[PDB]
Amino acid sequence: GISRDSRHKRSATGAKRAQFRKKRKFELGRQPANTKIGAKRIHSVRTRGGNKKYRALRIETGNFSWASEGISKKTRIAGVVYHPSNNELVRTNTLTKAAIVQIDATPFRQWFEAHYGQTRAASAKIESSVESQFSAGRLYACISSRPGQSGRCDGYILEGEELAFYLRRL
Amino acid sequence: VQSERAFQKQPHIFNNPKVKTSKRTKRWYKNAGLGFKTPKTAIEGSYIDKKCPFTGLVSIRGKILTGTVVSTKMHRTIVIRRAYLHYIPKYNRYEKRHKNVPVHVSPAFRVQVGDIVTVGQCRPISKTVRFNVVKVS
Amino acid sequence: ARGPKKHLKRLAAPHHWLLDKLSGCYAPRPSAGPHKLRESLPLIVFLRNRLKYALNGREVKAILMQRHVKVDGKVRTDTTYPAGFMDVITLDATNENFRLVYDVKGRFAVHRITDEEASYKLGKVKKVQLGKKGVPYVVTHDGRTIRYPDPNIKVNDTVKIDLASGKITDFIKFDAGKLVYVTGGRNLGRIGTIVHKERHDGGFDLVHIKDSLDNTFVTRLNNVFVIGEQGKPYISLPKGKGIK
Amino acid sequence: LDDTLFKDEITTFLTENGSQSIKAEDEKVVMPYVLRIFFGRAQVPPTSGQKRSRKIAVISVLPNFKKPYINDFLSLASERLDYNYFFGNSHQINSSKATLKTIRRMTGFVNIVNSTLSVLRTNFPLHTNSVLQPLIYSIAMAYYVLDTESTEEVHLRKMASNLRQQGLKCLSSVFEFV
Amino acid sequence: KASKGRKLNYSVQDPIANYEAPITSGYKWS
Amino acid sequence: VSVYQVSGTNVSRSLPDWIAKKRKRQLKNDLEYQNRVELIQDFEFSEASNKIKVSRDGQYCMATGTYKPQIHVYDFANLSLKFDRHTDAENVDFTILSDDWTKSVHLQNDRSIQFQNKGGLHYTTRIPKFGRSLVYNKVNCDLYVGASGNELYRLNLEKGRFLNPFKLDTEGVNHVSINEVNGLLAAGTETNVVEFWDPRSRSRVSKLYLENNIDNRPFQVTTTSFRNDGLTFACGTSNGYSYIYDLRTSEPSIIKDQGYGFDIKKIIWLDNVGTENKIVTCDKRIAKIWDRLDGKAYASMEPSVDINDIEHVPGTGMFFTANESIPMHTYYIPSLGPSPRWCSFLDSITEELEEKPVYSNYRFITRDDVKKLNLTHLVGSRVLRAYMHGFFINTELYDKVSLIA
Amino acid sequence: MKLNISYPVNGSQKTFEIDDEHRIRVFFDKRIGQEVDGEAVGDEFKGYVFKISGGNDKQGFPMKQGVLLPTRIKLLLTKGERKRKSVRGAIVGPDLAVLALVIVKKGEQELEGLTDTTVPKRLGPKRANNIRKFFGLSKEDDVRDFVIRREVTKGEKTYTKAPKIQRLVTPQRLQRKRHQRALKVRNAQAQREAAAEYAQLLAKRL
RNA sequence: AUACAGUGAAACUGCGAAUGGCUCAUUAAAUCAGUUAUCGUUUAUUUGAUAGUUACAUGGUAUAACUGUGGUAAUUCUAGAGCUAAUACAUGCAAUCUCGACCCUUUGGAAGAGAUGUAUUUAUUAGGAUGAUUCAUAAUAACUUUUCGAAUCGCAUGGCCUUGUGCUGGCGAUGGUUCAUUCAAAUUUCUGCCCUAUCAACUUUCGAUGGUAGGAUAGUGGCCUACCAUGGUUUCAACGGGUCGGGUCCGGAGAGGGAGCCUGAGAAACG
Ligand SMILES: [Mg+2]
Ligand SMILES: [Mg+2]
Ligand SMILES: [Mg+2]
Repeated sequence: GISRDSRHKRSATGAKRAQFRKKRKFELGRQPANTKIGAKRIHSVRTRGGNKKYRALRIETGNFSWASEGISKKTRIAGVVYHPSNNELVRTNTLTKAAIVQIDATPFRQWFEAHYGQTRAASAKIESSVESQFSAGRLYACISSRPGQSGRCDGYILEGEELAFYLRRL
Repeated sequence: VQSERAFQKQPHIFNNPKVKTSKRTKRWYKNAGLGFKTPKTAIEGSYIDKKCPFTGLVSIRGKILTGTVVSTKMHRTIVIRRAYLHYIPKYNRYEKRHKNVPVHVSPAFRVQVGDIVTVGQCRPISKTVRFNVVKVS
Repeated sequence: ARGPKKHLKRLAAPHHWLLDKLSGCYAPRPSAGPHKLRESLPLIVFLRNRLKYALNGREVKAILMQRHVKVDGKVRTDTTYPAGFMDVITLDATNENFRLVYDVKGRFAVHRITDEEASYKLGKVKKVQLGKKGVPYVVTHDGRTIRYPDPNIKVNDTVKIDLASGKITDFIKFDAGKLVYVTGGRNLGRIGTIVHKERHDGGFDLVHIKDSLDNTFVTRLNNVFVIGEQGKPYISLPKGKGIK
Repeated sequence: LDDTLFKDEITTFLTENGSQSIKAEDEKVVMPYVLRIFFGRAQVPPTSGQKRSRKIAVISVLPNFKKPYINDFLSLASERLDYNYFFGNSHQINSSKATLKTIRRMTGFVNIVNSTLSVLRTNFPLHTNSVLQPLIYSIAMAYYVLDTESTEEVHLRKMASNLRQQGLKCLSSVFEFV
Repeated sequence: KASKGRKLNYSVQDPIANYEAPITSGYKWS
Repeated sequence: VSVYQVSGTNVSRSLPDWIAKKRKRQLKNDLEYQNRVELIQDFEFSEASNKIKVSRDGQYCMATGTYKPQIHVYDFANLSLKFDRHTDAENVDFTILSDDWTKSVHLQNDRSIQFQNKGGLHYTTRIPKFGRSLVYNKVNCDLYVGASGNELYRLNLEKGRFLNPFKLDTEGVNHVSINEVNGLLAAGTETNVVEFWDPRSRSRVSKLYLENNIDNRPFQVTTTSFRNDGLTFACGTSNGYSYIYDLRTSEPSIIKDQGYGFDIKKIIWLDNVGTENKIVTCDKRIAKIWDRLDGKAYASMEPSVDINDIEHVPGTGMFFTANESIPMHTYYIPSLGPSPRWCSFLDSITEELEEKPVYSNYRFITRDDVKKLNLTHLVGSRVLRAYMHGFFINTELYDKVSLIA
Repeated sequence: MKLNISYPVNGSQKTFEIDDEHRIRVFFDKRIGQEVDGEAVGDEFKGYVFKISGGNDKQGFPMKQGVLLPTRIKLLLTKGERKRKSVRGAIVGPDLAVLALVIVKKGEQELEGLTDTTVPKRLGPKRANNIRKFFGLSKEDDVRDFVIRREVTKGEKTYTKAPKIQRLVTPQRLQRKRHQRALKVRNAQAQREAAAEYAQLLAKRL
């Protein structure tokens, strides 16, 4: 019963517009998908046209990208740590775009030690904060794919000004 | 500039923390066209504005209008007034009419109350904003 | 309506068909096809109300499925197939070849042509763009997407398509002094030479056209169709040579 | 074994430090089966994007293993190949072994190694018997077949050229990483 | 502020008026 | 003791349910598929279930869904779905005002209270700040809504009037519960304190500070519940510790450890069933039954999927649980009491039932916590019986090492 | 109650009226899918085993698996949309007019109407591999010889009717597959030629 | 017609049922008339381009019509048996092009070196067309409960030979990925004749105005949610009050009551 019609709103002048017509299909909105960490559960949606949409109702794994080395690995999500819109999404481990989450650091550590043979030196140098996060065992990453719509939760590991700003906000 | 809960950045522009060639963060900008010069403050500024017509994800297309600034209280958006003459046939005479058009203005423009601004149409940016300030005089 | 329309009331039909009022309550609705609805002449009207070969829809239907008609070198079997500007209709049995070109009055003209000119048509290259796998292509006004075009071809040019193979035999650039045919506006059906093209950035361009009589008019660029070099049209023109 | 759950099962069951990972006391008994189970998946033809994804996954899980286990997996690849006679003698090929079947098994072995190098890179465990001497013998086979075979055996020759191209590439890689 | 109900409004609300009637018995303990 | 799973997924925890639907077509030939008995038709949601409650009259049940957020109502007299009703946003908590299903109030997650009447959505009102729990006072017809902010909102159904909100010293109310005998309200704050309020007046009768000696970690009160006796009181913590309090004395009469370190999601008092001294403390993973006097474990329910809510049909031995699974589980412990009247013949098939049975008995510990407690030297000893990624220790021995550590 | 018994191996079926209440009692309290011993039913059924399969009550409402009641209920039965229709419970009880049974195992004595007689399968295989499975033909043998034929006599005229084999390998299908592959190759060659000509055109222009 | 073959009831599949018709209660920029954009979107169908990456052809994981046995007062009510098919439902398989020594022959052959789908999501790199792009397009790394890449049908029986029914095949139909085209749909820019001040404030009183992040959308967008700023219209008439549209055609709205769902390209469907 969610609608996107602009008729029920007030005009710019403040006039209360009257009901012109019953709700229609081409002005549809559907109930939001509260993605949470847990065994992958996806419900399909038949949208306008033959197109189809996947709702990520629950998910534990996602592809994350290390931009500095230009690499992508599939990792587990530990939990939501900070979410720019609301914090009660941070509390319930709700997953949505722009959320800052903690991801397991294992595959990236493995790729690093493999590619550079370190736990030559100049290239192997990485940001101090990222190295500390590796020592911790979890990395801070930002979700860059809309879980509600596409059905996947891919994102990128934070770095640079991103990382400084969000660590401050934490 | 990072005055908000979320970090403002030009989407899909990447500054490589590993390389660190130059201090100047990479900034993307486009020329709007219609022979309208993109200001140098936008080119060399540091603001982040998704709706800025020169550094944001907006396109100028359609009608181009002019008006005189009447209010600037709203954040990054202003209220322009357009005046014209309406012909009443019964008295065979003309009366002065006005209409208030709100518009978006990028921070790369500095606008005061009363100046004359040329705006261009763009996709609906808000409930009533459908234009973008593109030249100030 | 909550969906597409499938009927067409007679009075609402395009005027240039000249449908008899006392015939009935409806008119043939052109099916989706190469040419837009208002700019198209369905084969039923062309065979019945223009050539008079068939006396009713049934006989036109029989004619079509006997496979006596070829639109752009291809046999078609739809009664409401929307033939349009520069579409070659061939009836081998009667040995007739027709090219649909507006007259001065602005209505489709029954224009008989010989075979050798019937081998090809003209198309205005509305769009030029790279397709998948980096294969350049051009979209003409009749929908035919031609791949691997000549590089010099750009928007608004004309391309001479050989009907048999569907390839570009030659082309005409859009420039002053070129012979042009009007396909829209109040000057539809007039022929002239380009003089000046007013460029209004981001708006509808205008083209100034001078006829053989030295009368001048202005028409929007969308409605201009380059047909050849002055004095040398690449097709036979209807009677009158598009004057007045 | 299930195709639908394979990707999820790998990341949950075999990931190092994973919650459901095999316990250290149980590694010895279980891992032999895991290597055999993953070995079969490595013999799928990568004809489609999903099948390509599956083949990368089986090689992508290798670093989670311990080094002794990784060496065993490479041994399983080379068990089918017969090379001991070659280094036993003065590096000479048996004409009987020179067949299309051997080359086909050979290309299968070399293909596994090139994939495994790419994932493990400098961490790749190299052992003379398990990997290197099968690898050298395979390049040794390629020269023999190419010189000895006559031109009418075009397809068998092409399988030889393919083996050589992969084999020399494999050597170029294996030095580079380790 | 008051928009979206973020400020508490203590007006009567007709649809929920007399939604349920209080029990006259009260608490079982005296 | 014998615990039977009347309904619920019977696959491995690692195997998700949706593939079982895909396996379903392949396994149609199998005899067990014919023999399996489903108690209520469609007793299942599309992806997951949030809350489950039983109407007081005893013939109807209501449940909430994840997507599309919907509201089933089951008719026990017909063992069937009565009607499903969609909503705008996912449910966080609700109550059934009427004795039947007709009359209910649902606190969604978009900060809106929706009043569902029998016909359909009656009225939707919004509280000033996000809600976390919802209780109804039958005596005053005043509905009390916990909130993220300090103030605890009050809505009066009789007058149709928001009244003066109560003001709590601390911010964040996780659960609220009303004692039937006395009207005492208990508010579970985020900080380790439970604040009691008088409804007839508007005051703070007292605040109880929860003290756990075992773990110095901070903990949040997540649930509360008053026994029908009108004197005893239960608390849950975010550390998985369930307290039983006699209200008069400040000391906790018993402290029981669930041992998995997971927040307690609900407490149910099994007084009605007979042998009144039993209680259920439901976790994310386990619902344990134990006796209020001795603290000894009576029975445990160990579903294969996370528990979101648990409900006990009054006067019977049945239990429903809303899970993260497609089906909602139904359990039946015959020892507690007779099967419900509508499940009159459930006893007949007891042998055909699954009869599910250490994990409840002991305390679970992670690998990291073993290091914190310096118990690494015992790894491999008969004291540490390793399961999954952690080690089990006797609850008594855990208390010993923790204080020393 | 009437017992509608079916023997699937022969394909036979017959109904036995029962007036005594005691075999009816041994039927009572069972559920669909359970098994019962014939001897309790009657010495004629001695040694037989009956699997209950369904039935109808005195008001004509059928029985459904999975519902643990002896009384009717209005259930949301499917065949997307599902009607709510009445159904009898799955527990056998005195209120049943007719009970359906399937003979799992044969006893000592032969029933007159079920074991002794047969009803032939109405239709035979039509897909080629099904014919092969029915006759166990080897790959070299052709099913075309072993097709089931049924004789039809109308007056003095007589002819044999046989089904059309589906999924049979014939020269036509080989021709079609060859044509598809050749078409694909031809298309690829055409595209290659076009690309080469385009490259040559650009080379001339440069 | 010794697999069927002419014709064909019944049933399963596919396509369509959102067109057409009929009544005017409502509402004074609400629809509407002209005018503008979609660089901001979806689109059955038509038209035109477009996919070299067990097989002499898989399964019932299958049932209808049909054969037979019954219940009930009983319906387009029904259960138990027994069959059988696909364009239904599931599953699924020895080539080309560059650089080209030998400069051998100078069109040319050629050692060797290489290179090789599409779709979803994200990250990252390059960038002919428009005034203008993070456009078209290409590349790298991974991801997918993830696709698609003929197990189809009619008519005809040609050309080769290596006589095996060996190889090579003509005209069509039905399908299918992406783009364009067409039929449409949805929002949207500017302009637009009643009386009115004895209607001067209205909005912000469950978003009013704007920023930013998210959710939903086919998408833009307070359309909806969180946080933040306090704004927006009006004496040039806002706000309020009274009094089907345009030109038979074109538009607008509507068919037990209200609440909720369902398919489909298109419906809050006259189902
Ligand atoms: Mg349809
Ligand atoms: Mg097509
Ligand atoms: Mg937005």
